[PDB]
Amino acid sequence: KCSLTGKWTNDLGSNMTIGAVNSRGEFTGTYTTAVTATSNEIKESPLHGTENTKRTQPTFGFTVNWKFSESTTVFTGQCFIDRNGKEVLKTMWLLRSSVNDIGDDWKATRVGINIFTRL
Amino acid sequence: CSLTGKWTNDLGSNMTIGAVNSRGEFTGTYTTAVTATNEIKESPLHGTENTINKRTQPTFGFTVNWKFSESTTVFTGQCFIDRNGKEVLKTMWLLRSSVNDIGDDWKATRVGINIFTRL
Amino acid sequence: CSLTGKWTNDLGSNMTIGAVNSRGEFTGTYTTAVTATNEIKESPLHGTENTINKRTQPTFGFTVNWKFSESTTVFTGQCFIDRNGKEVLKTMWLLRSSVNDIGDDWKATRVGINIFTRL
Amino acid sequence: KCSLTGKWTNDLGSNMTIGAVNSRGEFTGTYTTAVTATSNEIKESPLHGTENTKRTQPTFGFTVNWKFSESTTVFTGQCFIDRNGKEVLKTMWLLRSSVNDIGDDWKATRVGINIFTRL
Repeated sequence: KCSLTGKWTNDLGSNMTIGAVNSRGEFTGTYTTAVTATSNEIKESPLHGTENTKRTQPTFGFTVNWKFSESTTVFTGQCFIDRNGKEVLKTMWLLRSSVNDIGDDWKATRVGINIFTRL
Repeated sequence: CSLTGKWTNDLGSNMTIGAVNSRGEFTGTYTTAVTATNEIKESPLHGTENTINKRTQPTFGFTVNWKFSESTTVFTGQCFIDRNGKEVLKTMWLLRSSVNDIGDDWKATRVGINIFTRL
Repeated sequence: CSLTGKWTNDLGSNMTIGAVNSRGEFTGTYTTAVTATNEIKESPLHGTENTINKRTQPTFGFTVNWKFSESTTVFTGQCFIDRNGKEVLKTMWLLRSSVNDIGDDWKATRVGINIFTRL
Repeated sequence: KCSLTGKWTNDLGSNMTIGAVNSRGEFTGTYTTAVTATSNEIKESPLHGTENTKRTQPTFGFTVNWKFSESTTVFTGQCFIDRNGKEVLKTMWLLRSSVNDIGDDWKATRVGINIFTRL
């Protein structure tokens, strides 16, 4: 029992809202980040993702298409039943900044973790 | 530069992305040539291209849901136009493996790079 | 804040760094509590703290050479001073596995996070 | 036969010079980067690392303590005999930028690849 639908808050402070997961595992939702590496308005954004499909703790993966910037973030993790019986999503992401030349690409990728809980 | 078409990366793996809808969203299929070794196979991958500020070289992020075995991959990158007037997808990914328990999570994620071109 | 002392991270693993020489360099031992599963064990790790601009919270980078099995790890992070006036090592790492051939390289690196404190 | 000593050039354009590797696998050298994510003088710097120790293609790991900035980079990879009989070092690195608060840590880590050859 680890539905992906719902509202979740992360260690960095953000909030993530996911909808009803279908049969092929997909889903959609909004993701208000609580942190920014830019100078723009922290404006909400939609995230698209899929979750494997029969174990209780399935690994998923989604893309959050930010609205206030030319960037994308990709999280990938697994739904765990944190010992007592509370769900906990541990994930990792790659923050893709945008450049102008096919040269300054390396300085474009950032990596970090993120633990989500049911806010 | 658009993620519509048949793409092959540097590992020998192909991938086709059908039409990138109004909003951003897009679908396709992925045929890898490697693995952590069951059988190779296609799987469905869905993504999203970042429109905002109507570029020609935007960042994108798609999730490949490996059917065989409980994996996922996520690719994050930018649609380029390398100086040969051709196209080039420069991206890094994260391969999440399904792990037995919450406390064996530290070892589930793998990081690497891939570069898709056209065929 | 200095990398001198006995440190334990969030995985149950300890680590001790002897004296950080004039230049930067420093040595120590690492005792993990996990693995990709031979036996657990200590191994020697050497690092380097970045002096330039004489800070108190500088970045560092040390390489743990896993003797048992042909691995490596590398940790990159910053010596912090979290608001409890205590210390905190916030770092991410890369675990490289020895692979049979050049063309099976894409799957050798793993990415994750660790946070060492004091004892 | 894959000695680590010597001068190597990387895909990004940089040059790396490594010295004599000892018995415990360690080594030292300079590393002139050919790219910078800052506004400083691209000034040379020393890198410290170790290499496992009996296979022909051993995996290593080193830290490059940059001189023109409060930062550290950590590479980790493996020495491969590129088919014909030329050595080739494939590696990955984590570029650790420095922050001021134990909060803005996530925006601090960058990841990317790097292939070295005997310039």
